Amino acid sequence: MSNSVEALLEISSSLKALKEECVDLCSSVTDGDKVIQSLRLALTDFHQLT
Amino acid sequence: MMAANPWSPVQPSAASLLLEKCLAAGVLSQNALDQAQLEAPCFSHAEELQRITEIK
Repeated sequence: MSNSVEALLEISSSLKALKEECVDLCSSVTDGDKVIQSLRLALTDFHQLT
Repeated sequence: MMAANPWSPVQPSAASLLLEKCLAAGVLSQNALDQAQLEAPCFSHAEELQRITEIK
C-alpha cells in the first residue's frame, strides 16, 4: 500500500510539470487539414516561381 | 410475516431468523441486543487488496 501511494504521487507530479510546458500546444483545434492544404499550395507556387 | 423479499441479495441467516423470533416472543428486547453490539471488523485482508487495486 505504502509503495503504491508513493508511485501515484510521483506520476501526478510529472504530469503537472509536462502540462505546463505544453501550454501553447493545448489551444484551438483549427482543422490541421486545412493548414496543410494551404501550405501545399504555397510551396507549390514558390517552387514554380523560383 | 415479513415476507423475505426473494430479490434481496442478502438472504437472512439462521441467526437473524432466530433473533427475530426471540424479539417477537418478548423474551429479548432490542435494547438488550443493542447493548451487546460488537463492532468487530469482518474480512480485513480482502478490503486492503481492494484498495491497492484501485490505486494501481
